[PDB]
Amino acid sequence: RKILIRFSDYVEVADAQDYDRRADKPWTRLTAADKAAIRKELNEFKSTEMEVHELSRHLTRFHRP
Amino acid sequence: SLNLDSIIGRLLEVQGSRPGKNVQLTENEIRGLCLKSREIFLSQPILLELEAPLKICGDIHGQYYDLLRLFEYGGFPPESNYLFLGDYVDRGKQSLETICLLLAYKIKYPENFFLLRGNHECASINRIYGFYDECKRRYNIKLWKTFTDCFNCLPIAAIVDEKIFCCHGGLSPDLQSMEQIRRIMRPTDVPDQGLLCDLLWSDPDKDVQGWGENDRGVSFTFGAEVVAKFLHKHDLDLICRAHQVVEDGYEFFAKRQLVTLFSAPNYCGEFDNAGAMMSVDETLMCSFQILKPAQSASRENLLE
Ligand SMILES: [Mn+2]
Ligand SMILES: [Mn+2]
Repeated sequence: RKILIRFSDYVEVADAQDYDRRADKPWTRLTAADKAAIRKELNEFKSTEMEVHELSRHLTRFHRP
Repeated sequence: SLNLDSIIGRLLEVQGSRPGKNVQLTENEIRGLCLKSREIFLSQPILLELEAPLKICGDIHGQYYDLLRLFEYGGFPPESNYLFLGDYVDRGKQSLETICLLLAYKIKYPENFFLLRGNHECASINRIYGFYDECKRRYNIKLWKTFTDCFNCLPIAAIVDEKIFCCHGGLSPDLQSMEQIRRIMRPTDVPDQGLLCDLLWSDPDKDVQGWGENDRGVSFTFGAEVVAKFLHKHDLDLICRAHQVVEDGYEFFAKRQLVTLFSAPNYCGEFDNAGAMMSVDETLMCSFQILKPAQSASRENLLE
């Protein structure tokens, strides 16, 4: 089969910004009760507020409470 | 009214400021960016058909300062055309500025600037990996719900010049025809399994023959023979995807039949990776531009 794309043999490199990229990790700070409350919050949001096309309602992702 | 030029100017002006400087958009401005971009997404196909020249970028994860650096190197829109592969928010310091600039550029240059959906552009993931909390800190939960409506309308994949298939994650055992992508209706959530899940979640694995289990707890891995068979069936030359940190910002798989792009250098200050973008010229020559300085993969089921 005939291939159309090709790749350059030389990459350009430049220096990235030098700054502190560390960010908060809130997903490591969830108690069991917090997780239950979030599952409930997501389920209620998706069942009462979030618009989904009829033909895609079978894709909406619910969590076991 | 959306004063789009004012929003863009204010987002770009921090380029000369200390790293991490926030941009003071109003709630109504951000809601306008979400509503107008959503309308544009819905007016364009869910499977984008794009033409080179194009610059293709992988995950950004709220590294706004790095996004500005990437645009400085590649050319600020509309000097170059862009396709981003998803994962704009979460797991970084400035998801809001990042997504706001991307949405503003989509509205300003709707035929020259393109955003695909990543697995972090859905409620169940960005509820917990940082974006909801960032929205709550700076604005309110209702604004997070407005972003969710916009993300639910993003396109899912793109084909560049009938030869490069682009998506965030990867291939799917359910993907037999491109029509199956085109039949997905928006707005939609990302399911826990099936075609749309796999397009946003799957990964290549050199040690897998065929399809395998994915240790993220969702979707699949796929081997080099799956890539080769897919490209042959669809008369494609390359799969271009993102979704994994790679040391050089780009990494080939399956004798250069697949490439992974990752555009957030020094990811979340914990990894020593570069960030890259792939430029495709009008003759379909692909080249890389790099910005060089596990625990990194997101997972499903953290709530369960
Ligand atoms: Mn990512
Ligand atoms: Mn991802």
